[PDB]
Amino acid sequence: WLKGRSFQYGAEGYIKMSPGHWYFPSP
Amino acid sequence: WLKGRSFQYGAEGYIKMSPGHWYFPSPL
Amino acid sequence: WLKGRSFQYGAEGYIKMSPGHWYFPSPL
Amino acid sequence: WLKGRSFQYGAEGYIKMSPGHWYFPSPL
Amino acid sequence: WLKGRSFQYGAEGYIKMSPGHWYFPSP
Amino acid sequence: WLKGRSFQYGAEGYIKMSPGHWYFPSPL
Amino acid sequence: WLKGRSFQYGAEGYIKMSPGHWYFPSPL
Amino acid sequence: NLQTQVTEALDKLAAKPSDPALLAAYQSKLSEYNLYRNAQSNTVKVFKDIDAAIIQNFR
Amino acid sequence: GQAVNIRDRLLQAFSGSAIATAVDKQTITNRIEDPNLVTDPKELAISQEMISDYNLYVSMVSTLTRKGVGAVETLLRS
Amino acid sequence: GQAVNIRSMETDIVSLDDRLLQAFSGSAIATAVDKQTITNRIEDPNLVTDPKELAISQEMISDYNLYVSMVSTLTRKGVGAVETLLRS
Amino acid sequence: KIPVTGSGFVAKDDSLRTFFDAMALQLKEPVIVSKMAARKKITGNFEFHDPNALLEKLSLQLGLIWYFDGQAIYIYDASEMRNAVVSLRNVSLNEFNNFLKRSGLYNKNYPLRGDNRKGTFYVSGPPVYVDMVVNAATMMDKQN
Amino acid sequence: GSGFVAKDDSLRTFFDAMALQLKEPVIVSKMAARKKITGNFEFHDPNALLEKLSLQLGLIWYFDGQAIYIYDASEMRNAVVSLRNVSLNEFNNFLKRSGLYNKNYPLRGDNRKGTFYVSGPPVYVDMVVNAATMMDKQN
Amino acid sequence: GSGFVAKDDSLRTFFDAMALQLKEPVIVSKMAARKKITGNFEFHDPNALLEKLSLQLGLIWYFDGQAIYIYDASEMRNAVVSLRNVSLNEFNNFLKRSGLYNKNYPLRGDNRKGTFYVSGPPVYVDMVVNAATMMDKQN
Amino acid sequence: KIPVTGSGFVAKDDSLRTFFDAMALQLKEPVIVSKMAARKKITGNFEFHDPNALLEKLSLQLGLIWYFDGQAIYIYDASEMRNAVVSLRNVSLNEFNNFLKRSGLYNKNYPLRGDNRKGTFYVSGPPVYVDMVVNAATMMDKQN
Amino acid sequence: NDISLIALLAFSTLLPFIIASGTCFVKFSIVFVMVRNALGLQQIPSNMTLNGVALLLSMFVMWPIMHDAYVYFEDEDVTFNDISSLSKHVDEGLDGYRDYLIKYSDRELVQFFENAKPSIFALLPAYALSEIKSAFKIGFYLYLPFVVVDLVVSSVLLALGMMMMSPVTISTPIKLVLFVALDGWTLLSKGLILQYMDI
Repeated sequence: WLKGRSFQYGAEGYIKMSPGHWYFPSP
Repeated sequence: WLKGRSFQYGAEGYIKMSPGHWYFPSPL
Repeated sequence: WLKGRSFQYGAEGYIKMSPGHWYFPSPL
Repeated sequence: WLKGRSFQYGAEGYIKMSPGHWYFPSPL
Repeated sequence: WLKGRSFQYGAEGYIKMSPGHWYFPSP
Repeated sequence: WLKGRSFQYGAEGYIKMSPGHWYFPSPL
Repeated sequence: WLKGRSFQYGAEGYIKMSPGHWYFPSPL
Repeated sequence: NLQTQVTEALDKLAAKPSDPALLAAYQSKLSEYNLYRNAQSNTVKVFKDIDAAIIQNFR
Repeated sequence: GQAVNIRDRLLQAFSGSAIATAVDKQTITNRIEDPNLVTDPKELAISQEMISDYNLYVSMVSTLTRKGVGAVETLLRS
Repeated sequence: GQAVNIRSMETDIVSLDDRLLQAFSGSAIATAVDKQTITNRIEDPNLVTDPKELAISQEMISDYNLYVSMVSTLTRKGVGAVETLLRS
Repeated sequence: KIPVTGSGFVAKDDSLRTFFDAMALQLKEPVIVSKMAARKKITGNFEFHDPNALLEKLSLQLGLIWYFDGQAIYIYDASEMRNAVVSLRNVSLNEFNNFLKRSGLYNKNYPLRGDNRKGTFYVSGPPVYVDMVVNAATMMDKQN
Repeated sequence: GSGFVAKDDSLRTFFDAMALQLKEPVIVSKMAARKKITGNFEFHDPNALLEKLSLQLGLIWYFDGQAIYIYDASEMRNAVVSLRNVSLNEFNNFLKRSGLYNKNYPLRGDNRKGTFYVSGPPVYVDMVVNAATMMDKQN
Repeated sequence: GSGFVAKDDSLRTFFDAMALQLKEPVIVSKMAARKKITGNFEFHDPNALLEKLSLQLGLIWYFDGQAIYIYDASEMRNAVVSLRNVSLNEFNNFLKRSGLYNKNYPLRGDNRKGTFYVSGPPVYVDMVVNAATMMDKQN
Repeated sequence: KIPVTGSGFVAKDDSLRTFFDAMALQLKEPVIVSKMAARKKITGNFEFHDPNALLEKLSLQLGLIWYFDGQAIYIYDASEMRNAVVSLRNVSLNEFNNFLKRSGLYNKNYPLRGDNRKGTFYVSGPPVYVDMVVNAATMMDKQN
Repeated sequence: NDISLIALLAFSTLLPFIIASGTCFVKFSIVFVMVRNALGLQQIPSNMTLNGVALLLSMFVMWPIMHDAYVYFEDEDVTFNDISSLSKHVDEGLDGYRDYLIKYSDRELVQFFENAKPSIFALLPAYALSEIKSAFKIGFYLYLPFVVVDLVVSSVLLALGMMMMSPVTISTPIKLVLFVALDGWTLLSKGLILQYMDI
């Protein structure tokens, strides 16, 4: 999924699929 | 373009990261 | 290496891909 | 099931058919 | 390099590649 | 157009420069 | 020599290539 | 700088509103500033009106 | 105590004259909503100027736009 | 004291456009001084009191106003004649 | 699904608004980035464990000014710093400078330059710090 | 239990799904309704989840006693207001006795003076400035 | 060591990279942002390098305690101000104790008189004039 | 790469603004050349070691006027020299000329022409010198 | 002051006739419809549009001399106390336009007209009378292939027994695919615009 996307990893992780789109994956 | 090694940058300089499977693609 | 790019070498490095773009790889 | 629809599961449920459409079947 | 350019030689040397462009050569 | 000789000019008149390899091309 | 140019001879020389252009070669 | 010596003569008449020479000079001041202000208003007005007449002619 | 701070050309022209008429509209608007400034004569005179150059400004760019678009039709019908 | 300049300067003209252009400069210099000398008469507040120098400043307005209004409407007719003939 | 082992934020051509939004949880306050400082971009692997020094070092390498008034962090770029000269009537500078230390709006990076017992002084900083100091000083002198 | 599987919801249809676990109606503005969110969320404590999501997404919120307002972070406005005959301790006691005192956006100022500095949501600053200029005029 | 390698930078990219060795942010003007510079530069004595480079390129600069303003040479402006009841010694000791005294652009005038002449960058002239006509209304 | 044994500046068809900016290091003051004197051109091999004498010789050969006010060197061309006749009400010339020497604005090439104890005198020179002398002369009699 | 506003307003009123006659627009709009009559079409592509594409091209090249008129005249150095230097000042303001007309007009016709450095009022018909004459040369040149096409199609028809049929129908395809495969639409328009400015 994360080829060109920006995301935050660690405890509270999410993936920004766009400048206005957050994706919160399930643990 | 970084031939294997990778770094992360915060508040003290650069930190040599652990060897892992995921690599950051290089805009160059 | 880094042909038409301006960079700031030595222990805290960043390459400027553009007048409004910064890049923080390994210390150049 | 419920391919691209957002729902509010558990004992009081609804299916959002649209941004302004609520559907009230069995508690999903 | 210095065919049609105007430059300053001596201690603090530089080559003006255009009226608004300086080249400070590495000594 | 100056066949070999060259001068520099400041604050007193003309001063004969040392013989060198670089020459000033002539605009005419 | 100095085909259609107006010059100022003797120990402090300049050749006028235009009304607003001064050339300071060897003292003409 | 006329407004300065306007604003400097009313206060001594404020402290003494019964001196006959002073209120005579104060009226001689204040009516003359009355003559000055509408003169300035009438003179800028014509410079506006003839300038508006050109765009009224050329529109 | 008083204080002071210090600090396609058609696409910048229309944007430049866009707020140039808006701040002069508003500065005589709050000039006239402030009742202290409409009673003094020498503040009234500079607002009278401020109205008059406001009228000349938007009338000048009115008619000059009208003759600017007035030059295209005759050449285009030809 | 007073001071007048007796010598008026003149230049030769060869074409037709410069004859118009010296009228253009003579009117711009006439209106630029006459916009200013009546304002200096207004700003000097000894000149705004005497009725004598009020009546001469009264008529200097009418001299300025009729002149600039005349040169406006003559030019409006002058370009109207170039307008109609080319419209046909 | 998301394989990176450590703790940090990877930015790929992020436009300085989604980057500083990610620092808004390590910093415990929301960050407001202006319109001119949202045209620049950034890329790389970052690591937030002491953000009050990380923001200071990034603000000097990029060229940025910032301010923290207790409830938010305002971020502008360097070309929006504005100046002001305000002359106080009957309140001293040391009295006004003690009001800012008691409230909490005192910033040692941009102090107030002026004589210790006078009315005139000079302030220069971000447009919310200048607009706060100029407006509160005249409503303190008109009050007294 | 409960929860809400959101798929491309748009932050107005998302906080209304949380508007039952929160016992107040939620009002989201127009600029803060363009951001989108996906994922499976679970509401069992909403006041601990809305705090975390208001920092990860970038928003400001406020609860006045009857509803919860939500704006985005770039809509905060400030105000510097002065009083003539009442101090800060009377006004702070009016908020503590009324119940509108918000501990996250407090009032910065001298404790015995007339001037202070407010910064918060646009429904909070427009209430404190109005109730401050309508309180000193009563005396 | 350290350094910067400029390849056709436009004096805003260049001077922004020196804004870490200098501990203040640098604000280069707009008309002074059209000149260009390349070369391999090393930043270890930044204050002497700024003074050597600002005379070879042709620039004027001014450091007001919190930032460094940089203009080009064709923007220096003048001012001739006259004080009513404050001497030049009383104004010049105010700029000395406040920390705004700049020896490169001093004040030209009699030592205890009213009129003097100042010339420098547009942010220094507008500060001296505005803080000189506001001590006359004070005293 | 840049071979000359001595020191000097080589100009190949410059434009009198780039040239005089190059002399702003041997001169320790910046140089501001007007845009009517920035249209002339020069070319040659020059050597600056006493540039206060070199500026005087080159300003008569090129046709230029210059002035050093203590912070910068202004340079105009010869056709921009203006004149003014100003009258002083209650300040003598010999009392204003001591003020000029006391400040530092005394230029011996464009002095003040007039009677020693009268109020009328004559000035002529650069536009930055005339605009200073007239403004600092009409603010001393109105101050006294 | 008020003479400057009536003079600019007079320029805004006269502006369609100056762009209709004085500038290089006549070289464009003549030779554009010359190609349409060379192809034989009468109302295609409907010359209202073709005047548009001739206007944006002529305005694109006239605009740099027009920009010079601002920077000479928007400055504050116009105050000359003697009226003759102010006259020569505004003489030197229009000097770039006068230099452009001198660059593109024939020499001896101008001095014949000012027989009645030269006046801008005199060279103005001398520009246009040379300009239509230069437009007709490339009118003749651009027409010249199609008459060869028009003759070769009649020769092959007379080589057949098709002499009762008019050859306008077989003439017309090859009178336009010899234009589009040649790509004269970008060739002529670029050639016409490179004659004046340099990139």
